[PDB]
Amino acid sequence: MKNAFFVTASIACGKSTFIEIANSLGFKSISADKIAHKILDENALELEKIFSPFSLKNLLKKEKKIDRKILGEIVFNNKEAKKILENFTHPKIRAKILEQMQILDKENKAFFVEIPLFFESGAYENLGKVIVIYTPKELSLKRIMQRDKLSLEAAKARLDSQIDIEEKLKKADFIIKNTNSYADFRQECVKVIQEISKGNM
Amino acid sequence: AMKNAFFVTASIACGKSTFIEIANSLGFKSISADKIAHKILDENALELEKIFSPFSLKNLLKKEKKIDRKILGEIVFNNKEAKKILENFTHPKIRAKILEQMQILDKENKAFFVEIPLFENLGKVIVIYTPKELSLKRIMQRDKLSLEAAKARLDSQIDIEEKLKKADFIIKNTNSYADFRQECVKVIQEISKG
Amino acid sequence: AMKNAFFVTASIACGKSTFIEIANSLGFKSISADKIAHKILDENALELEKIFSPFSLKNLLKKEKKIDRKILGEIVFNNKEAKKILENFTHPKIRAKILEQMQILDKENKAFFVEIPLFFESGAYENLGKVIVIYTPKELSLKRIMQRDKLSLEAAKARLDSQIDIEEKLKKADFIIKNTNSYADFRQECVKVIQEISKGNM
Amino acid sequence: AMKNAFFVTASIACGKSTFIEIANSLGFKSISADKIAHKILDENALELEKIFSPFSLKNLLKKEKKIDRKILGEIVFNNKEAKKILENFTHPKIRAKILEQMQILDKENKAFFVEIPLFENLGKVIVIYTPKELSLKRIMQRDKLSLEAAKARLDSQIDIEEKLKKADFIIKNTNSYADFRQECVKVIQEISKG
Repeated sequence: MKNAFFVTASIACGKSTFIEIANSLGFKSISADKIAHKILDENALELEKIFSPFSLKNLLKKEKKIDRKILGEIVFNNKEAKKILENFTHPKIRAKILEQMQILDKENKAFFVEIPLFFESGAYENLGKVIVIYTPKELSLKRIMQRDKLSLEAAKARLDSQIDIEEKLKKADFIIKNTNSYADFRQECVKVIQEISKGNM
Repeated sequence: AMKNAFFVTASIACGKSTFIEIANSLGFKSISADKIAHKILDENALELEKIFSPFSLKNLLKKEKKIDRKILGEIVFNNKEAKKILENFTHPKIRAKILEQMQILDKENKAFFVEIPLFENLGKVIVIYTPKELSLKRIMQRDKLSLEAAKARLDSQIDIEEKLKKADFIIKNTNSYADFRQECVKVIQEISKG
Repeated sequence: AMKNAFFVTASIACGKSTFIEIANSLGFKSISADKIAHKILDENALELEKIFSPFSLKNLLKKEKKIDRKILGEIVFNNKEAKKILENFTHPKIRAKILEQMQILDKENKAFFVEIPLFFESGAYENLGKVIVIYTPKELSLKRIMQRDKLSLEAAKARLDSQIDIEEKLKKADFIIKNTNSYADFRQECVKVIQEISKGNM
Repeated sequence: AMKNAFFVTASIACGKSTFIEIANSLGFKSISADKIAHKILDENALELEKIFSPFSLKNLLKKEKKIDRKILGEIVFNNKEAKKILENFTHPKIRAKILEQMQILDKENKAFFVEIPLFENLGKVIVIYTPKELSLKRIMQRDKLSLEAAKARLDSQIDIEEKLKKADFIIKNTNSYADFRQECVKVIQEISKG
């Protein structure tokens, strides 16, 4: 598809701000996150059957709404549980996303799919062009311990993620740098959408 | 080995917990991997807020610096990197905590029971056993599951069968609950004389 | 992207090599993924010695800028860090050399076959061309594997898991050649498909 | 739990082997993860050929029904599935033998050294330390590695650094070999009485 523009981001707030802006300028946005969530609610009753032997704490919260707090404990506690939920959810997530992305490509106006950087349900780099809002960060262990004031284990944790973020840029189509002030980052999203808006991208 | 340590594994969840509750009610101490993990997350709540606050636009602390396990589960759900980053931070701490806790209890010269993490030469083994045709087809059609989901479940079933081999005690989690309950006490009684 | 490219992969090794023996005889070009892979280790023999020598007291280099593949495999089997480095070292080199030799034969405008191990690593090759899986169905029953194949629980588990994974991989094949019956019958089928391809009919 | 168990881990491989050699010459036994694994492979050669014969046209067994470890690396190299199957089958048996062995030597009431597997609240920790500017940038240029490769290396470096915190013996891997050796012997004498 041709009007498909994923928007993902090294920091979660970049993701959303660009989405706030594209919206006002008369463009439409799908939220991969809202979709995934929607999935868990529509299959409540099968989810309870599948996951209930894993706990005594009931999975259904009310009238066919799934207890997410409980489900996330179950998968965190239980590697079998974790693989079953993954495989149960991937096809459904993939399928819904891909459904709505054909609803709008045909509508022939550029559209944006807002999606977390390491979202699992497929390899979406095929479907459209990817926009990654990247904030480059220090990859030095010591400087993060001193900066954000952390133990080694927590700095390890933070550093491994920033290193894994930078790798993902090899998969991007458009990178918007986000190293300067809020209002300044803002205009750059504005500029980009415009270029998309006249077939320049 | 480690003298008084007993690991409990069950085919179904509610077997385990029935055993461990009964053992508790008869004065025996137990360690819960799930509960260890839970305290680890609160014990590290602030660290986690900084590691994981760029992933979401929601506050990861709920009130009085405790961690929101709803939100952490959301940030983690369907995210390869957040799963990995959390696992790698927490799993080490969980392992150590367990081992630390095993050693203490062992020094009290009374049998105690460790619920094996679902994230052993070290002690003796009790498996709470519920027979099952170890069959991918049965699992798929009974439980209504895909191919790879069923294999996850099947591999857990095979893991228990493996343990049946050198189990020091096997407790059949039969169709009669009340029976199975008294199958537990007799084991615990036999454990207590040694 | 390439029209003349066919991946040949198999649920068991002889399935793949027979379809290739027959494809060659019928005059079509094949490249081997594992051969290309093996040659990457030798072309980068000096750099690998530097990177991996700190994991062993032994020598990686066997003779004249050649890699002792026995030792290197012991290193990566014994060391998680070595394994990841090797994977990241080789993957892009394998990927560009495979994609080097497939753009040669695609413009050469005759059908060709990339022999490849079913779970090969160095990229997602499904998007480059068409995938031919030679499949031999199996009973996904633990107990029937211990009997027939005379194995312990543990080894049966391994065998069963791999079979399950194999079936998973078909969800991404374009063309599945069954392989349940005799040798002879399997060979005929290869020829029927290679022909159907030969006409550009497939 | 095991009073006599000492775990050795080093920043570079040769620090670890020097120290173990010196400890072996002074009469202290040692457990090699790498050797245990080696023995598991030969122990299970028959089953391994049956698991792995569908991956390769080659013979996986040598004369004297020994495993062919060249051929098994060829089948596993760049094959995600063969790796997983091999790791899943062997790793448990390796871990069990490590502990089975640890427990036997600890009954001899003599200090012994466990070479930590590179594929620890059960004993004491000896870290054989070679300081390093724990920087990804330095690792990529000093070692000629890409982003993810240097990451794997860096991560290993941080794991050594995590164990500096509570280690019982830290031995600097100086720039003199000779003295580093002397650093080893004092430690081992230190350990020999207490």
